[PDB]
Amino acid sequence: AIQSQEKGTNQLDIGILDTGTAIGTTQLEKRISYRDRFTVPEVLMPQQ
Amino acid sequence: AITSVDSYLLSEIKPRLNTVLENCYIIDEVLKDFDYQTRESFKEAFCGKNAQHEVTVGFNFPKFKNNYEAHYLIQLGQGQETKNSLGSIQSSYFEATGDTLVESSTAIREDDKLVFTVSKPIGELIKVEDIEFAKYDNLQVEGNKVSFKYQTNEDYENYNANIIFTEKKNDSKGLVKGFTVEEQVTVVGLSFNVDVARCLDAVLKMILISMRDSIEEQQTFQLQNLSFGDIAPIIEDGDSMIFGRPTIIKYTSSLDLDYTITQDINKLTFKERKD
Repeated sequence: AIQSQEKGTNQLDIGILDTGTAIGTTQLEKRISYRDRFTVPEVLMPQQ
Repeated sequence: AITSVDSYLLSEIKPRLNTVLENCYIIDEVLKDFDYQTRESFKEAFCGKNAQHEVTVGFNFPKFKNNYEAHYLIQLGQGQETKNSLGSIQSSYFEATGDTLVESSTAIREDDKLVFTVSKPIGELIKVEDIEFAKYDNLQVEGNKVSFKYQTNEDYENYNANIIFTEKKNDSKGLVKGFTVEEQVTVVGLSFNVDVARCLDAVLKMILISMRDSIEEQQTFQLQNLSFGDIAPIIEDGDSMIFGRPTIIKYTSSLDLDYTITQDINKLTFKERKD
């Protein structure tokens, strides 16, 4: 499960940057670790 | 001649950086002091003609996303006026002159003279490579081409010379009014890998060293000084930090404007008086 998904944009001298918070909730017995990675094939995101 | 330091920096950096990254020998010479690991990783990533990864350079505040694997970032910085001349006078010219050009030109035979052709007319001839024309050669410039006596020099009919000269714009004359400006420009390399940033900074230093032989900054942007900042995390809000080490470059240039003169004396009216 995933919630609060945010595409926070910061415009800076280096350029634009995409960073935001998304809150997720797992199943039982699963022990996630720091800097684990997830990918959602179903959901597509537009970029230019 | 108003000076745009940023554009000059970009134009000098891009082809020179590409050429430096083209070959491995120069890069190995540059990165002699670095360890094997970082040196070889950078060479694998960026060095070579067939490199898959590539660096980029551009100005600050681009509305588009900018590649943060390896990039050179420029911003204009401060400026100050340091020295002035009397009446703000810098120089006087009889013929309007533009930029200083260097052109290769093979010698040619003309019925009385050996000559070199050039792309554009000549306002003033500074130097011909490895030549010191004497009175006998009677060096003369006639618009596009420069010429010297055929007979005693006939061994050199195809001399592969090159020429440093100046463009001609107009026959008018005027005064140069302006001052000197001491300007600071900031350059920083960006990379999420700190070692890549270090190597990028070293390459930047080398190309700055190499630039000092360039005609334009030899004539326009003397007194180059450098200053380096500390390695700092540029951004922390991403999934991974951006690391960069800003560098400050200083230059001295003469902002000036040509003030034309329409007064030309060609007659004299020396007459006495009576009482």
